[PDB]
Amino acid sequence: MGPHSLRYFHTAVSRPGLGKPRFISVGYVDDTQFVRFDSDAENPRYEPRVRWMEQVEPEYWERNTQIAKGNEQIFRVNLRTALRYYNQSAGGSHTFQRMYGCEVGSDWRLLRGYEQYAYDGCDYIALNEDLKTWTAADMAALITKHKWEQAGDAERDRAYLEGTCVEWLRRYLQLGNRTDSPKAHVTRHSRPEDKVTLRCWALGFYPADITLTWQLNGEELTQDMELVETRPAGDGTFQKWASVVVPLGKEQYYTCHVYHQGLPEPLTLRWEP
Amino acid sequence: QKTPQIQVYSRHPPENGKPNILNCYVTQFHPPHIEIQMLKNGKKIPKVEMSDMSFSKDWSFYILAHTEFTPTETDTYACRVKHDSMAEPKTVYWDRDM
Amino acid sequence: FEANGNLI
Ligand SMILES: [Cl-]
Ligand SMILES: [Cl-]
Repeated sequence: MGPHSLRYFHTAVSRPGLGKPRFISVGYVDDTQFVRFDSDAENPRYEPRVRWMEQVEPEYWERNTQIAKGNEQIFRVNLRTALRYYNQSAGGSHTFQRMYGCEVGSDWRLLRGYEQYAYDGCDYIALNEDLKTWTAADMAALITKHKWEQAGDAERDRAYLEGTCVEWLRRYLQLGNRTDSPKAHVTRHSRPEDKVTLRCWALGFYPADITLTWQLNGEELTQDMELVETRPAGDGTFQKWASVVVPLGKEQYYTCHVYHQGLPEPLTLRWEP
Repeated sequence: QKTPQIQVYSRHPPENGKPNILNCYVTQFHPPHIEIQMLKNGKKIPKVEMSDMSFSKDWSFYILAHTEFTPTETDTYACRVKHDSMAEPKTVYWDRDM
Repeated sequence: FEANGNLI
């Protein structure tokens, strides 16, 4: 289609005394999980997590298994290095994380690339939007920025995201055999005072990118909306709600607006018995 | 250490006596170790299909527990979550009237 | 198709 993405999520969690770290990679095309590696098996393999990946040749799985084990090893070494860099005692449990990936528009060129790491759940180092320079999050990471600049690592990470990532994204999207439009309702709820909550629901939509906004008299709100982050419904679709507090009797001065890739035009709706 | 937020909800608007997916979405936590508990008037629900874990731009972890279930007027549901950031299990009941 | 990480 038009806007698409391929993203990988890497996590290692150490456990001194018990064994080597547990390392996991999870891949997503758009908002759908499609592959996974988990080092906590005897002979762990790169595996499909969707129907349209199950017919892919063995060589793809083998190659990505070896790349995943290499990443396991990198994460194991980085966890040790990070203990030194942050002057931490041994014996505790720690995490190392990486997220990378690409977004493309309709032309198949890279719109936006990502390459960033975290230690114990905190920013460590990230490739900037230019895919040319790094931002170190603290003094500890400043040495990594220096090493990676001297080695020219941004160029290689750049080349991956501009080439391999975007091209395999294109391949994955030809696999198998589409957008799910949201269905919206507005519910009304009582409160102690002479006011009422209007909750605007969007259900059954894919992909997850959506915009729910309320308006008063066709203009921007003065109050702040309450909302929940977009969330999986358990069948590969997503839901969201946004809400507003309004005077009892003035409900219909407020309108909910829903923007989604699937819709021909935005939905407009207001409370209605 | 980040505290897990918990959301409990169905796929479709809940109708008493109609097939539906209950969902317990546990998010924004760290470290990743977690045992999540889907319940029904206190008792455990067997064979709760777990999603794989992942994480957001602020690095904290996300996971979805979800089962099939037939809602009723009397029956309640909840999610108690076991995590290292808390003292004791944090409980969020299914607000269906929501 | 996955990329190699880097050593910090
Ligand atoms: Cl190790
Ligand atoms: Cl307002």
